[PDB]
Amino acid sequence: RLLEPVPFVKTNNCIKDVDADLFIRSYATHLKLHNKITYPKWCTFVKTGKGRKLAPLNEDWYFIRASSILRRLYLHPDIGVGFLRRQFSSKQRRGVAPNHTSLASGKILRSILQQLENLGYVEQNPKKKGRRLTTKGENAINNFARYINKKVYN
Amino acid sequence: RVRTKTIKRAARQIVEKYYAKLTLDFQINKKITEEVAIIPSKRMKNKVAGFVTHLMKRIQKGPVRGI
Amino acid sequence: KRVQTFGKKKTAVAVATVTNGKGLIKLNGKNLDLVEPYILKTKVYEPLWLIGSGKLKNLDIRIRVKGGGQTSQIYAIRQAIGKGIISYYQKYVDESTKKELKDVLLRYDRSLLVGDTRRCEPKKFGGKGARARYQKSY
Amino acid sequence: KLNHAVFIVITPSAIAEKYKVNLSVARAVINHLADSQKLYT
Amino acid sequence: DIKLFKKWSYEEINIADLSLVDCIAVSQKACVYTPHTAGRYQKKRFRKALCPIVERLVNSMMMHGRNNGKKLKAIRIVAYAFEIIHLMTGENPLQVFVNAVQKGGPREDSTRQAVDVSPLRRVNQAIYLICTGARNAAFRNIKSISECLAEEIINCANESSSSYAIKKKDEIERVAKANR
Amino acid sequence: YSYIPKQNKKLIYEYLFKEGVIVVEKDAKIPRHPHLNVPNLHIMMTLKSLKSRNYVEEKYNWKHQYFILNNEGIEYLRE
Amino acid sequence: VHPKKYGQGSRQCRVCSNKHAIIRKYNINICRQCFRERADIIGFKKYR
Amino acid sequence: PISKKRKFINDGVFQAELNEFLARILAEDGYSGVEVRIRELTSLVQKRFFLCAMAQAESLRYKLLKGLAVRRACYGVLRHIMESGAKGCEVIVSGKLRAQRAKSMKFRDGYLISTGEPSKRFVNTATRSAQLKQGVLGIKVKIMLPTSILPDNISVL
Amino acid sequence: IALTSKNLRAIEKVCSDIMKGAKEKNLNVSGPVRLPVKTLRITTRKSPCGEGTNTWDRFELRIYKRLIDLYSQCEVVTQMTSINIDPVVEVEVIITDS
RNA sequence: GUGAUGCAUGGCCGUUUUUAGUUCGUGAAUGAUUUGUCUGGUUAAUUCCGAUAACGAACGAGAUCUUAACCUGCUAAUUAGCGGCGAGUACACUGUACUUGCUGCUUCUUAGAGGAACAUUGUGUGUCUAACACAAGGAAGUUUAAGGCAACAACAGGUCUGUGAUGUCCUUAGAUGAACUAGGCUGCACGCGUGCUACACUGAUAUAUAUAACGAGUAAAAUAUGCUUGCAUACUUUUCCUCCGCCGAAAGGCGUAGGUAAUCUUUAUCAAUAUAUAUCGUGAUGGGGAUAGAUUAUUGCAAUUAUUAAUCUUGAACGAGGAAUGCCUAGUAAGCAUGAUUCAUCAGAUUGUGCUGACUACGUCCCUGCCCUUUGUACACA
Repeated sequence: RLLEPVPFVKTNNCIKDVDADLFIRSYATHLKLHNKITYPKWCTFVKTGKGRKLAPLNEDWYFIRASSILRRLYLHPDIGVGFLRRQFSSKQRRGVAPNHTSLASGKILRSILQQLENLGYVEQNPKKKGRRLTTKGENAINNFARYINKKVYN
Repeated sequence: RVRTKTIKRAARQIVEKYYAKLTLDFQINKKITEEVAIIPSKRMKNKVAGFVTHLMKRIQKGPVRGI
Repeated sequence: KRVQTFGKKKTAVAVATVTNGKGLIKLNGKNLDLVEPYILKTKVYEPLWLIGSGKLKNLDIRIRVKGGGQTSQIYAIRQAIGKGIISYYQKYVDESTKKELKDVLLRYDRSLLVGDTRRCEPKKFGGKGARARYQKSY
Repeated sequence: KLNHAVFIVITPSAIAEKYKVNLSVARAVINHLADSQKLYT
Repeated sequence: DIKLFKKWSYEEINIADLSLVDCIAVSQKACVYTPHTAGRYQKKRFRKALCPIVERLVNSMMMHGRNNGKKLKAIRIVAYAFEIIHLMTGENPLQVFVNAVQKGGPREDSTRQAVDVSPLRRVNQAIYLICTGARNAAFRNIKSISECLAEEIINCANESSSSYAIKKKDEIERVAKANR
Repeated sequence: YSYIPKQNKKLIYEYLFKEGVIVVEKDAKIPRHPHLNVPNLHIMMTLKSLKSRNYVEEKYNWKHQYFILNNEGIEYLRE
Repeated sequence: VHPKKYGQGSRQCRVCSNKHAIIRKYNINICRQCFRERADIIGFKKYR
Repeated sequence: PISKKRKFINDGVFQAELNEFLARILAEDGYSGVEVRIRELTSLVQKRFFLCAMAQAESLRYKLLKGLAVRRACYGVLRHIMESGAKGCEVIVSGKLRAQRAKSMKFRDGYLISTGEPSKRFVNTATRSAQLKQGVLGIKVKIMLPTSILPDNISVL
Repeated sequence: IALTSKNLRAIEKVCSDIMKGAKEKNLNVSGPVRLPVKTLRITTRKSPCGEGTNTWDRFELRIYKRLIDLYSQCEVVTQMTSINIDPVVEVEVIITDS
């Protein structure tokens, strides 16, 4: 269903051409199989967002959060902890006082970025102060994108 | 909406001076109104001209009260 | 060769450039498919049915779309590509079919060629609303 | 109040009308036969 | 050409009274995949009637307390509701829709002495009465509002007593039997 | 206490002879004067006392004084 | 005294010499009262 | 090294400063300009930072603080501004006015436009106070510079 | 070489003053810069006392900036500006090379 | 002197009052007065047409400008770009997302400037006059809409607690001046406002793409020495928003990039109503939160009167609502947020901005309240 006919000339030369949420879902699928990363055993007792006020109830919140943060890396080669916090902002209800938008929790994203640095898929550098993909990261995520493209095209 | 006596009398004062220069064309009759008049507001500069054209479409049909 | 065209409608202003090629169309790095709303995707698809993908199969129209509402992006991009194809027909490819091209767009509607100038207003004094007053007591 | 149970046209709504079930277990039985809401085949 | 929710194109409609036809205004210009276009009504007397009846519900069933002001979910509920209409009944969802809007309007009401209703208010009170059937059929009714809709539109379109709108129409006509 | 030194009075007495126009400000809490290494609090009392003697005049303003020195002013405070 | 560089006391309107209804927008350091009559000379052109 | 936006408020408030300076001082003559007699003010401002409607307005306060007849004073001023070339004139003197009841009278000639942006750009007004024996008497004056051209001025040879 | 003011006619006249000297002297002169105007606005209540209807007024200041560059001698351009600039207008100088 | 007097005053303001009203010269009709200023038609409006003992004027209304819009292939590119090629990182095959750098170029990101909207063209109603209708081009046809300026006269409206604006009366060493300690307007049977939070599945919940604008932003730290943590003296600038990289669940803490600012937050992008699929599938329910002690960090010298604030425990009313009553016709009501002010800390206050673009009126005088004409008055404090 998610496909529609394409009469215009495409490139399919990268990952931004393909779907985003299903691509990160399939990335989580490959991530379960290869399991280079941990869960970790630290995320289970702290809620994702201050204004979430609920447990995530997925057994995969961390697993899809890493996927989304990687997609944000791919899109923006210059982002920071403040950027991810704003990207993850959520409402918060203060009872008798009005709702207000407030950012996410910094430590969860900081641990995700440190795990990504350990995985080496991303790196830092003074110039381009945000997170920038390595060229190996480019080739791996691009062949991943081509694999994802083909597995749904044919 | 109607039109104010200020613009009505400003429309009457002109025409009588160079009717030999006024002609049928609406755009020409517009242009000559600022070409000859002294009004500083462009909204008048076309608003009075509208009524001037409304007056000359009454000629060659009956008396038009003036000129 | 290369023409750069603009579309201004509501908040979003679309920019496109019709270039020589085979039909490569690009929306940022995205294509015309991942913006999300398949409802507006077909709204942009309407001209391609009006004209045809065969003619689009010989020119490249790059697009950068940035800022503004979801509706305004699509509504600006349709006008931008229409102006681009009109400019290419006027300049490089063909004029006689451009004559009918304008006619077949305008037959569908005038909204494509030029959009609307509706926009919001400065909210007025008196209460939270622009035209609503605080509740009064006696 | 609730009295429907999972115990015993794969449309969720029509099958729920036919069998007086909860909607979660109605989609459960949908999965049981076939294998937010979707466009139909 | 177009497809309502990629499914419907309403290429065949009922005659009805032929008068409500101009009010319901189903045509290519008003054809759309989903409601909640940028349509405007604040200039004249027609374009409110020009707006498609599908939009006339996606914007009119919306009010209940907190639930006010949520219209994307109104398109959601109508999209699902159209599914359930053609699923629980063998007829076109939009066709039985037109049937319901046609036969769900009060033919007269005194309102200070009985007086006939213009087709505009004929459509208007039909929409209003079915939507206020929806609200009290979603409150304290066990079943969800979607299946409540799937019940009420068929109840009003086939002349079944279960629809709130038809009971209110009978009450509203009954005032004529006392005044006129 | 707040005893005003004679040397302080004399220093202020030459600070306005050297120029002829002075502003003293109503507010006395400032730790220093822009052109006076002096505590201000001891200077407006005496300037106002002098103004009460019809020798220096003040047109007054908001948060400013803008005194003026008269023709008959350099003589009385010289000694 | 009990002076500090904080609160409503460390600053006040520069003509009325009062701490009530003082506006510091762009550090203007004036009260609404006297400001409403100085608005034109200072440059605040009541427009729309 | 302050921001230019902040500096705009600064020179606005300073300009208002020197404005109230010269309004508090200037009563013996009219206006002879501002510098970007003279010695006292030059030193004062330096050490501090380190045919006229207004003339007739101040002439009004000068004519009535001394107890001269209010009516004749106003009439003299309404002669003064025409003979200078004022297109019209207006003057109000409101207050105790010899009686335990406030009273106000008006002496108007000419157009005296009173509403609009072209009204404000042409009309010239001024207000003043006059501390008297048993209260203060407010003065208002208005003088029109004759017609850049007025919006409603139309004429063709 | 940038200019600051609030009333547009001042910058317009002192900017028309700019390029005539450059045309006369045939200098290596960069093109003009036309920045969006800044608007400074505040709101304040009328009615000194609390009595009556609460009513407020809104204000506005339009602030106008442009930037130029010239490969001309600093002293000569400074003087040819100072000759025909208004104190109500502020100027900054900078140079180019090519 | 924030002591009395706003019924002694100024100024300002709020009301009659955003309506359509007000006045004069001359003429005419014991006097107060009348006409002009009107039977009628029209209207945003004594706005105009017309009749007319009036003729001619002035104010008010009218209008002007900002916001949106099209052009001026004008004017040009800072802090906006467009390219083009310089090498490519992966693919196509006879250009592409991610990058470096400058210059062929300025409709594009923009403002200097004016223009364009003028019952505009024809098909109609109207005494063929004032005015009003359709269709159309056109972004712009209800003055293109929305913003402000408010005449005459009045109120014994509010304020002398805003002022060194101010009369008169009243007071100063046991102040009616200033400062300092603590307290109060947060305390409460209740009542009324302005508001803030639910009564769910049109919703309760987790993931994320597509998200804009008005916005707003720079007289003190710490170190060393001497005396013995504190005082005195010396050196940078901390004293705004902050980005980043770290620490802490968080609050918050640490060291730094940027910027006095289309340049740094931030803007090839800042909130929410979202989204499509996923847990639930209206069962006082898991909804919803009146309600708690325990505390942790910031704000200020001081948080007790739990300022603010992170978590766990809490589980009142609530089935769409007594008599009554408010506001409101277009990107507006409402929902949803959010900017700014007051700011050391605190919106549940006030003033702006944006998203979603709802149900129906080309109206009426029934209520309420105004305007005009005639009429009756024993009312004039009306």
